[PDB]
Amino acid sequence: AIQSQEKGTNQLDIGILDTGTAIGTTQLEKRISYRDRFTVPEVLMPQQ
Amino acid sequence: AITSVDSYLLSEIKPRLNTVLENCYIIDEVLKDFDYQTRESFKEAFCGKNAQHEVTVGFNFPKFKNNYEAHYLIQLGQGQETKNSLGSIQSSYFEATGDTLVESSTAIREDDKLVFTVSKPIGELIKVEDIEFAKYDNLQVEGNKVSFKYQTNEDYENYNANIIFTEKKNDSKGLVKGFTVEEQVTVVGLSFNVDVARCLDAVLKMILISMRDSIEEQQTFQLQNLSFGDIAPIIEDGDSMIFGRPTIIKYTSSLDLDYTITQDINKLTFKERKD
Repeated sequence: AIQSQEKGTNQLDIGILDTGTAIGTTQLEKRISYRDRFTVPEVLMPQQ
Repeated sequence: AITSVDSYLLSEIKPRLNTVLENCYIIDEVLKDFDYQTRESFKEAFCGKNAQHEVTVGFNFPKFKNNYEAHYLIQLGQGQETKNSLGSIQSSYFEATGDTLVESSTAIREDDKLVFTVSKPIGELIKVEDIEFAKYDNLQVEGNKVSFKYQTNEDYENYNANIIFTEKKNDSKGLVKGFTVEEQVTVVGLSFNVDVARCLDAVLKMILISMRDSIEEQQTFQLQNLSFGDIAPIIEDGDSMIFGRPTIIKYTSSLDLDYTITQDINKLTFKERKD
């Protein structure tokens, strides 16, 4: 499960940057670790 | 001649950086002091003609996303006026002159003279490579081409010379009014890998060293000084930090404007008086 998904944009001298918070909730017995990675094939995101 | 330091920096950096990254020998010479690991990783990533990864350079505040694997970032910085001349006078010219050009030109035979052709007319001839024309050669410039006596020099009919000269714009004359400006420009390399940033900074230093032989900054942007900042995390809000080490470059240039003169004396009216 995933919630609060945010595409926070910061415009800076280096350029634009995409960073935001998304809150997720797992199943039982699963022990996630720091800097684990997830990918959602179903959901597509537009970029230019 | 108003000076745009940023554009000059970009134009000098891009082809020179590409050429430096083209070959491995120069890069190995540059990165002699670095360890094997970082040196070889950078060479694998960026060095070579067939490199898959590539660096980029551009100005600050681009509305588009900018590649943060390896990039050179420029911003204009401060400026100050340091020295002035009397009446703000810098120089006087009889013929309007533009930029200083260097052109290769093979010698040619003309019925009385050996000559070199050039792309554009000549306002003033500074130097011909490895030549010191004497009175006998009677060096003369006639618009596009420069010429010297055929007979005693006939061994050199195809001399592969090159020429440093100046463009001609107009026959008018005027005064140069302006001052000197001491300007600071900031350059920083960006990379999420700190070692890549270090190597990028070293390459930047080398190309700055190499630039000092360039005609334009030899004539326009003397007194180059450098200053380096500390390695700092540029951004922390991403999934991974951006690391960069800003560098400050200083230059001295003469902002000036040509003030034309329409007064030309060609007659004299020396007459006495009576009482």
